Amino acid sequence: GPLGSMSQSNRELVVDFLSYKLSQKGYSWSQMAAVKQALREAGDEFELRYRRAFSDLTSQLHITPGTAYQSFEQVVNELFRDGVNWGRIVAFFSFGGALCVESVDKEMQVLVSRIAAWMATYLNDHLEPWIQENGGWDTFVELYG
Amino acid sequence: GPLGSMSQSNRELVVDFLSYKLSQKGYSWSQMAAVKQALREAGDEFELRYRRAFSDLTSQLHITPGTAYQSFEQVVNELFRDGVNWGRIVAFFSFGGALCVESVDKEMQVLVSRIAAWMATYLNDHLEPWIQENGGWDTFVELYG
Ligand SMILES: O=C(NCc1ccccc1)c1csc(N/N=C2\CCCc3ccc(-c4ccc(OCCc5ccccc5)c(C(=O)O)n4)cc32)n1
Ligand SMILES: O=C(NCc1ccccc1)c1csc(N/N=C2\CCCc3ccc(-c4ccc(OCCc5ccccc5)c(C(=O)O)n4)cc32)n1
Repeated sequence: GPLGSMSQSNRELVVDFLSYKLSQKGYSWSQMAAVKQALREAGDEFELRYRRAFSDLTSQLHITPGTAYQSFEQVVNELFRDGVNWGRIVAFFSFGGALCVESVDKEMQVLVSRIAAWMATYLNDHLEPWIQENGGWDTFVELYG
Repeated sequence: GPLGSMSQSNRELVVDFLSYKLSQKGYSWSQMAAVKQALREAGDEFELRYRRAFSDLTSQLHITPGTAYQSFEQVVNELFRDGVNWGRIVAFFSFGGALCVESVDKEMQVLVSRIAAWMATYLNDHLEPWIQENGGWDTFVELYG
């Protein structure tokens, strides 16, 4: 009977579950599975204890369906003005999470896919060079896993 | 500089983090993000309290690099002999998790991708019809989320 793109969804569900079960037994599906878990935990710790010290970077953006990457990029550049470090990379993820929650709060969940694409562009273009210079994602997992 | 398939990895990392942050605020990235979290929790509860009651279905398989889907399918059919229900679908995921841990235990992590593909095939072919008949994944999330 008619399955649709649920077939691809079912493949990703299996991978998610198996990744979780391996991690519980001290194994890892992949480097990126280990990074996902370390980043979830690092973000929670940043938001709990450290984010209150900083100005609210989200006050700088009012994302609308007309907002372009360039506006996001100029604001995120403020986090990295005085250099990239792992803590500012964790703050960048937290920031994007807060933009997404704020967008859903304003009944504009349609913008979340845009914010995700912008974050991926900025990560690939601005941060991946520093990450590769500084021991790659394995170093992040060593520090925050 | 040279990025490679890390660009696609970086897109999936962003989605994973944003999904987590939305879920903490009572929002959801997607139906499948909600299913992933409910299935992780359902699997843990099955394994903690209910799996010990059943015979060890993994004793039925000795997966090698020569093992074919047909061998997996005949053993998983035993879980569903007396019908599909949500509990047996949770047990199917737990089963696959246990096969993966056992494969890594035997220094054959190369087989985990195979087990994942077999699980996706069996889910799409044998279980998705029942799932769609029984209110789809939303019903599962309602019961286990
Ligand atoms: O999510 C955000 N705002 C929304 C919000 C949420 C709740 C309540 C109100 C508003 C958010 C994320 S961000 C931010 N502003 N941060 C700025 C302002 C612009 C300039 C700036 C410049 C440097 C840094 C920064 C950030 C993190 C830093 O380190 C984190 C260390 C750590 C890692 C892992 C776990 C815990 C702690 C550092 C640093 O020490 O260098 N420096 C931060 C901002 N706002
Ligand atoms: O992972 C497994 N084995 C490896 C293992 C792990 C640890 C230790 C030793 C071996 C495993 C997963 S499975 C299984 N065997 N299960 C079988 C044997 C074959 C026949 C069979 C036939 C029906 C069912 C079954 C399974 C689940 C069931 O419901 C679960 C309800 C629930 C849901 C969500 C959270 C908690 C509980 C039911 C049922 O009540 O109908 N029936 C189960 C097996 N083995």
